[PDB]
Amino acid sequence: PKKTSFGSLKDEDRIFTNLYGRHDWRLKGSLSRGDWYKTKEILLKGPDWILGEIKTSGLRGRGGAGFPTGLKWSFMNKPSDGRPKYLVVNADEGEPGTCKDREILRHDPHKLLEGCLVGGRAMGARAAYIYIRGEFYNEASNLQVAIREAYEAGLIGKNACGSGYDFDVFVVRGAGAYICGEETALIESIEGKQGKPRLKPPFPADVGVFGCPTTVANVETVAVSPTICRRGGTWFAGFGRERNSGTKLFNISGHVNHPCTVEEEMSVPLKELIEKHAGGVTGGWDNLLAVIPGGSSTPLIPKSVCETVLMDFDALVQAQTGLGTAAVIVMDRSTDIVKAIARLIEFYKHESCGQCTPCREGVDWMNKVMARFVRGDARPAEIDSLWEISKQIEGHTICALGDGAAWPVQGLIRHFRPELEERMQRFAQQH
Amino acid sequence: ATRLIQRLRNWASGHDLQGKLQLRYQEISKRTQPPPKLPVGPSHKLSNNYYCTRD
Ligand SMILES: Cc1cc2nc3c(=O)[nH]c(=O)nc-3n(C[C@H](O)[C@H](O)[C@H](O)COP(=O)(O)O)c2cc1C
Ligand code: SF4
Repeated sequence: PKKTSFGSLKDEDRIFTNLYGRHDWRLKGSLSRGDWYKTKEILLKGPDWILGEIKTSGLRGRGGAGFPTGLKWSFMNKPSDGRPKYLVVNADEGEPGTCKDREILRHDPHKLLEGCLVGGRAMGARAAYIYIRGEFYNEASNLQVAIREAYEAGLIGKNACGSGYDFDVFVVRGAGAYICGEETALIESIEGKQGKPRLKPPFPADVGVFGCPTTVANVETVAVSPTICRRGGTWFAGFGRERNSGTKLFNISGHVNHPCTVEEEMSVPLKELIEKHAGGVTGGWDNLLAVIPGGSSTPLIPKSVCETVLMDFDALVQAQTGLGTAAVIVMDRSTDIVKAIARLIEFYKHESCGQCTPCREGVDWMNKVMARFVRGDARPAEIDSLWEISKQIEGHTICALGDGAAWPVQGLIRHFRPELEERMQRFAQQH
Repeated sequence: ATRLIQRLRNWASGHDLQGKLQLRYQEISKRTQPPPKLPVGPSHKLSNNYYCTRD
């Protein structure tokens, strides 16, 4: 906690039971969990103290942005302006390294629904819009069923479980739009407009879907929120480092004996969960040289800095790493890395639409440059030029897809430069 | 080009002329020469080339 000791976490500290599907994801199972607890009484017809409960919660963005969600949601204490206000929930779950939002929807829709109700009330929202993947059809039906169970019970619909605050959710789906993983792209998806994100002289808070003001939040934040509004949010604020208050899902993945998702205290050492929840990588931890924090977006972490870093994102920032929804992809040393990062940047090129020029062209270009690198044909100096490209991508691109498009190879330069040159020399020797 | 005539010529000359051939004979230089390749140019480095400095 306050001490260097970490890896500790009580099961009842978890907001999320039935994380793994046991004990009935059905609404009856939510009742066994007593999830509706004081949910009607939370609706005292005035945000503030719940909104302040979240401000005091220490809670920040679970979209990987890490942005203080209490302040983010503070924005819609504003008068409705006569245009109906909505809350849009981000359920894209297209991001790599991220299976976290999948099993929760598969096994615990209800806490999220209560989150739509509480947070939707906090916004004064007319409704509760929720995106779904087109890859996510069957799951959309599961959630539609649980939501129907919420209707029949009257827990939603008109007045919604008493209190008299009208509340209708609206399930929404897309098709192949990974960029709608970006929030404003999804807000654009709602109008039937293509999911190419807006520039923001006005923020989404100022203007939302259909011109009527809206708001957005990641599934994790909005799902934890009702429990923040019930169980003390200060109790949530107690875990981890102060700025890193609360808990985060840890999706250990890739080459390891037991890859898994484990919600956990924000600031456990990164090696610990590998040695614990992950069961350790095959061939032992010693093989590790490259394991990436974040959803295949943030820069790579070498084992030396890896031993020191705590899972909370600030420790990552000192490791020069973003939050990235704290997804974790382990990468064993025996495999080549450059092919992997090239495959990743390829993943960006397939998915970046291409509205503003610098990122479209920047990725379309940097990809081919990576092909030249991986083939080994490339001259050693060329890689440095790629760095220049990165510099022209970052603060210029209208959206952060380009940022994560740029970073991993920046890390591959910064650490694996000698490795790169070593690879090039072998191609040099063929003649 | 006869040698006695060379002697009498250089005689009147006050100078050897054979020592500095006046009419350009065999030596000249070859017309057909192997390709120049040319200097690469100082600023064709790719790592940096911002106009802000070279300007
Ligand atoms: C499932 C999911 C996918 C996302 N994908 C992207 C993305 O590809 N690019 C991006 O810039 N932001 C992405 N975001 C973050 C959004 O830009 C937006 O700021 C975020 O969803 C809101 O975070 P919050 O709810 O924690 O405030 C994603 C967020 C979520 C929840
Ligand atoms: S920047 Fe490139 S990626 Fe981000 S939105 Fe504009 S086009 Fe799509």
